[PDB]
Amino acid sequence: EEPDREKIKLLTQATSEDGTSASFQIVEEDHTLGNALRYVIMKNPDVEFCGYSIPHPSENLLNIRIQTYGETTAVDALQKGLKDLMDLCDVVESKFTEKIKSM
Amino acid sequence: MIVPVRCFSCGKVVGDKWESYLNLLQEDELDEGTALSRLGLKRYCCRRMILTHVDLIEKFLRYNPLEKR
Amino acid sequence: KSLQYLGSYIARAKKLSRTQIIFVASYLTSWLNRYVIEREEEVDQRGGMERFKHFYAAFQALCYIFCFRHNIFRDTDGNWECELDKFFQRMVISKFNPLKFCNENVMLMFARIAQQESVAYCFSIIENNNNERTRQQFIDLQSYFPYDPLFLKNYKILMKEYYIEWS
Amino acid sequence: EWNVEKFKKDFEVNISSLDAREANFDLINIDTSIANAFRRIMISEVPSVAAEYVYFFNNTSVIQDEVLAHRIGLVPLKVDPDMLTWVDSNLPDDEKFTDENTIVLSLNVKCTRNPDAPSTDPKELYNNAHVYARDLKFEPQGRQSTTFADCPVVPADPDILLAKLRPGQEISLKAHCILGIGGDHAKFSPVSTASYRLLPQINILQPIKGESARRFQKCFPPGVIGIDEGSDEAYVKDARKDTVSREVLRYEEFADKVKLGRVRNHFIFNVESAGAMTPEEIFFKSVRILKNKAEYLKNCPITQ
Amino acid sequence: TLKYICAECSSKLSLSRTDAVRCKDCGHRILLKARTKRLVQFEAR
Repeated sequence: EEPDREKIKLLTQATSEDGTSASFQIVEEDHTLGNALRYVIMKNPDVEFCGYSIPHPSENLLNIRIQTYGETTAVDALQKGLKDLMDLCDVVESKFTEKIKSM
Repeated sequence: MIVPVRCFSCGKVVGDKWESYLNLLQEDELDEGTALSRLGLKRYCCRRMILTHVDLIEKFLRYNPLEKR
Repeated sequence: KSLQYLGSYIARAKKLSRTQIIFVASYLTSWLNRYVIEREEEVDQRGGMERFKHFYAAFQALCYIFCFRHNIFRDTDGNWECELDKFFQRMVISKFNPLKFCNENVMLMFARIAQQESVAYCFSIIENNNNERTRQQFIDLQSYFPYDPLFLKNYKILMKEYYIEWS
Repeated sequence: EWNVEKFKKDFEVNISSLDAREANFDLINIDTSIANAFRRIMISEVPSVAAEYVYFFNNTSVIQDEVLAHRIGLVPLKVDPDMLTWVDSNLPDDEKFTDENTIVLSLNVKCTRNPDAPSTDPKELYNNAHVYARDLKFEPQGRQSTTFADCPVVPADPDILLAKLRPGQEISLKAHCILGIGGDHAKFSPVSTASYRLLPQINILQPIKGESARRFQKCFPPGVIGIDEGSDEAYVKDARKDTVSREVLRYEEFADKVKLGRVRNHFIFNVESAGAMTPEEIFFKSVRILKNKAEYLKNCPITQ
Repeated sequence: TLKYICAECSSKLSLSRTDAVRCKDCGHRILLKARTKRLVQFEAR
């Protein structure tokens, strides 16, 4: 089993050991996932702050920040931000196949 | 030079329609815009590639360095 | 590095006395309990866990004594030197979690020995690291065991008499 | 309060028209952040087959080496992906093209003068003066004697004008192909125009019947406003027939009797095609690439 | 075979050494080189 640990990196120069405040540095990304992920995280009511910022468009990096009220870390809020965006891309597709077949 | 393959802004393949305006005026014998309307002519974000193109490759080919005369 | 040099020295040496082993670990438990009064309530102030780099590398090097030299510590009855199911069993559940900040390999060796030796029960707490889990050059010292076996085929013929293997 | 169950009960898709090139389907009650990303992926991230490395063994005509090398890469090849696989540039030249990663093309044309009498049609006047795209011939490399037998690699519009020649001249080449993202170069782009437009909404305030209603008809696209009489004065037929010209918002009579807005979740995707794939299928590729991009972060552990 | 091109009459004539730099089907002086089948490679960018 071979992990690919380039794609996530929690910047510990911005993360408290409370876990409720952290800062993820994604690589190989852009506005494509970022706004789409951030919209999903902002529906979890325990998320007090969530925004993305591309640092510079020349290199393909990505920084998002998540702050929570407590009782959920940034990582337990990041995964549910990704766990729903999986399902939200299936509710689109399954609704979409059912409309092709009626023509 | 020759007609570009792809529309620059939009991206539709435009190596297709360069050839119907003699026959629009010899076989169809119209005026300009009536012949500039029918045959699949649709978007003035790429309808330019009819009006705008020059096709300077015809002026080069008369300078063949490989044929007698 | 010296404590890292010291930790893989004892358990990778065939020819020592069986009381030279003790005084090293006697002092090395003495320092960790000279450590209790001062910096074991300074934890929760505004800082980092990298303040105590000197501590966890020592407790790593102390765990590597017990990993491949534990039966020497066995007395007549089966008790331990200064009750190592009270010394370690405090520092298993201390306010550092030194089970987390030492090396992952040698702490895995510890609970997969302390299960079959009944000194600690820290496999639960290593399992209890789910969501919470200058670092890259701090891994690299904790994996530098200086007394690994020699791969070269010719000089270990001399060192087949002075050295304990992975067995 | 948002939950993904609640997204499912008010998300709709209206596939209005679906052609083999240019599909046009509506959406309901999805946020713009998701709906741009579907536009975002269909241009960049859906991969496609394109010519990459062009080996000219002989180029003699007037169109130069590097120009015609550029045009062949633009040629949309009617071959579905998930037949090839990617290249991997961490290994040298003789290992980089296999039977599995590279459609191999070649083109050989010589022109010579045909005896004809004239003021002369330059097809009749020279043999093979036009080099169309349908002269690019697939060469089967490796195991490609039956795995591309049903679908030989055909340029999706075989009438692309690659070159013009004269007698004496020739172009003798060999062009490899590859599978790649559109985010690198603009020849891998699997779509002509991936676009969504946001549905206009027109709000009238007063009754604007009568003679005025005829000047509310004509200040729009014609299939938008319908008049009957003062009975059924001026109803909105189609808010989709109208695009935003705002011709009505420069008049005095309708300076305030009508307002214009956008329905801020009802998208109208238009998805044209590149000729390689059906347009509804590349929309299926986009909605799973984002799911391929969603799982892959979840399947990635946080080290430092 | 290495040959060249007469610029004037368009007749492909080769050139050995200790020879006139001339055409021989016409009588022309300035004379240009043709190409043969040789591998050159390009990116399609």
